[PDB]
Amino acid sequence: IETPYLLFLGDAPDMLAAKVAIGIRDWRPDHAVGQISLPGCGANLGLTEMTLEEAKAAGAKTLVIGVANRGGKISQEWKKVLVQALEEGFDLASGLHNLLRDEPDLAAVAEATGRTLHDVRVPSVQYPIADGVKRRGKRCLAVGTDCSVGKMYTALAMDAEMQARGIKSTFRATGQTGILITGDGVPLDAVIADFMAGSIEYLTPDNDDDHWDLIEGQGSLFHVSYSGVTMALVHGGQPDALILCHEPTRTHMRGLPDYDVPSLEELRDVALPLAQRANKDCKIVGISVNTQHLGEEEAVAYLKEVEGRMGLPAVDPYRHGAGRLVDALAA
Repeated sequence: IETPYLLFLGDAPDMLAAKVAIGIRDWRPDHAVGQISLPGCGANLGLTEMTLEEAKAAGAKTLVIGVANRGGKISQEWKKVLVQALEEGFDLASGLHNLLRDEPDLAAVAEATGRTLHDVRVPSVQYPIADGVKRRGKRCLAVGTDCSVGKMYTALAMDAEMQARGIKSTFRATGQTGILITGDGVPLDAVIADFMAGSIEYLTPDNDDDHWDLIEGQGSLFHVSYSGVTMALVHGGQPDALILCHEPTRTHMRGLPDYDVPSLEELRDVALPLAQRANKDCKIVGISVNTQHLGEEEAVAYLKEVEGRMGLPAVDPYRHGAGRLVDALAA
C-alpha cells in the first residue's frame, strides 16, 4: 500500500467504528496526512479534515477505509467518495468483508485510471509452500491462551519501544488491521491451507542478523476454530522468541462458551516443543497479560505471582510499556 494515507471516516457515528483509523493514527501517525468525513460523521479522530484535492496536494497516495461497514454492502454514498478518490489519483485500500473489486464501478474506474484497489483482507500474491529453511535474522511471535488476548498490541508495543531504542525491528502484520496500519503484511486468516506456513515465511524473509521481526499472532493453539492458523505461525515463523499472552478474568474461549481457557503453564508446555521443531533454539522470554479487568493492586499482585511461578518477566504492556519484554529479547 502506497503511503502516506488519507483516512476515510465515512459516516461512522462515533469512535467505535473507527478502530482501523485509530490504529493508524496511534501507531503510525506518519502514514496519515489527514482524514475525510462524510456528513453525519461523528468519529472525531482529530486529524486535519481534508478534501481529496487538499489531501492529494499534501502527498496522500491512498484513501484508506478506516471505519467499519457492517459486513453488508458498500453504500452508494461511500462509493461516490471512493470513485472520486480514484479519479483524483488515489489508490484505495480496505480491510472490509466486502471487496472493493467486487464493486463493478470501483473495478472499472480503477482500471480506467490506472489506480489500484487494495482489498487487504484476502491474498493478492501467491505464497509458496514453506521450506522450513533457516532464515537469517531474529523472529518474535506472541502466542496466547485465547483469541483477543493482546497479541497485536503486544507486538506493536514492543516494536514501538525497539524503534525508540534504535533496535532494528519490523512489525509483521498477519491481519487486515495490522496491514492497514503498516501498509504491508499477509492476511493469514484468508490464506489457503497449504500456503499458510509459506505465507509467514514470505512475511519474515532473510534479514540482518540483528534485526527483529515482531510477528502479529493469530488464533490460539487451544482454540478449536483457529488452532491450525496459529500452528502455521509457530512453524512458518521459525520464532527465536515466544511471548505468552493471556487475559485472566475470562472463563471461556472467544465464541466458545463451553471451552475452558488453558493456563499459562499448558500454553508453555504445548507451544514450545512445536516452536522448537521449526527453530531448535526458540525460547519463551516473557509474558504479556491484559490486566484491564483487574483492579490496580489486583493486577500488580497477579503479575508478581505469575512472574515468580513461571520464572519469566510478566507485564501488562498497557500499564507500563513493553520495555521488560524488549529487555528479554536481548538474550
